Amino acid sequence: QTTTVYSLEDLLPYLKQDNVDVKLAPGTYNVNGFDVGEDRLFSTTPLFLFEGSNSTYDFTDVKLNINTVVLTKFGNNEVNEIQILGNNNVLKNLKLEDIGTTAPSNRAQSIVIDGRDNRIEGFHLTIRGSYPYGYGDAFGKGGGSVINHRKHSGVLIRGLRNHLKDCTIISRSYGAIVFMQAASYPTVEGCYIEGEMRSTDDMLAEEGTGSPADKVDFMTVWGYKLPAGYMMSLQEGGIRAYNAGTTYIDGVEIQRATDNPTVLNCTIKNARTGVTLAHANGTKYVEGCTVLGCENGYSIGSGTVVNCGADAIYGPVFKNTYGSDKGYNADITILPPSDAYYNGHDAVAYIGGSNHNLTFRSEITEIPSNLKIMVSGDLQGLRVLHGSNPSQNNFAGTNIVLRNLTNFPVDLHSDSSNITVTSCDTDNITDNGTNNSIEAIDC
Repeated sequence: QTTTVYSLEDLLPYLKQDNVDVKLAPGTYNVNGFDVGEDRLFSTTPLFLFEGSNSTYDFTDVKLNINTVVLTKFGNNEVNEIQILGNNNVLKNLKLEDIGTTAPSNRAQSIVIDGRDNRIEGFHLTIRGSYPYGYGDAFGKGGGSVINHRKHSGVLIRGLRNHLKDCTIISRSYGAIVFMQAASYPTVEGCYIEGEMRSTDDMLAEEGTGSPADKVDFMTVWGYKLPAGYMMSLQEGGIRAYNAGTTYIDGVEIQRATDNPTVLNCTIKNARTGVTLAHANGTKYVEGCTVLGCENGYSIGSGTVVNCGADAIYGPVFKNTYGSDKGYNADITILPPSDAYYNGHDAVAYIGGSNHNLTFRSEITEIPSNLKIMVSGDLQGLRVLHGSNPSQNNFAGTNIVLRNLTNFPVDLHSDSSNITVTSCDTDNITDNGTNNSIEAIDC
């Protein structure tokens, strides 16, 4: 019942067909610059466009090496390795690696999941090739950049009820690793997602070298010179939902925000954020995740974070995104450090908005002297200094339950009100707010 093919060339015709079961034979397949052209293997991007429905593709023991030169072979167009347009497809076990570090002519996405009821499982993806690489978003992630970018992102989940399951996604590229645009009921489950980090001090040491950042005197898009003392990811978000986007389902082009995302049992390491879903609508649910060495742990805006952990070595484990946040229910374990602390944000959590129920647990006994749980106040966050991103800082918190089962101190700013705090110790709580309740608990 399964058709086995032995070349990429033989594989491609099956992509336009419905109801097929195909296996690409174990082996290594290389895609080079010479494979792109009019009479070549790939005359268009996306390279692999899955247009059929109700099909299964088995990539067990297949290694697909794509030279990043391919990212420049299509003119000034976005290049995608895989795009799924059809429905009810299952793609499994592929090991895909970007070879070299050549940047795109415009931008690239490794995998794009449109349509409905699709699943990608057991993939091992390595993402490379982007510009600039080494600054994170300090010099621009969208329009009006200080340094123009050529981004290369990992898995873009769109469509309806699309499912990423048990994949490993390693990025050494400036771009989001797993992200959602116009996705309805996307699920990310059991994935390992990993970027890498660089200190702003190391970036600032490019002074006098003639680097791209040296040429702009390290002036960031946030309106100030890049500050020392922070650890940045070279990637964008680990798992991030966007509030805009376009998707294609059953012949229909759809422009909408992401809605109803679910993230289960994922591990995210060294990205700009662990799980950020505040811009998604509907029900947000995050369970069983581990976030290590990210610039921010969990920010879902509203919904449930349960049985999740994050360490605090490079940024807070928890951040309310806006003063409009409402109904954020979270139980987060502050994990032992995965490396030495280098947290310039001076906070393990920043809490605001209203009607939250927050529990923090930890076994940590050595508390860095700069780290505290903040309810309201002036977060010293890399991107929210000096009035930058003003809606994401300096906002009030009201009617919040805060169960602090940790040794971390708590600072309730004067803009806090009706905060019900329970804590292992009350001696390290500073309360400058209005009508707050503070009670001790035994352990």
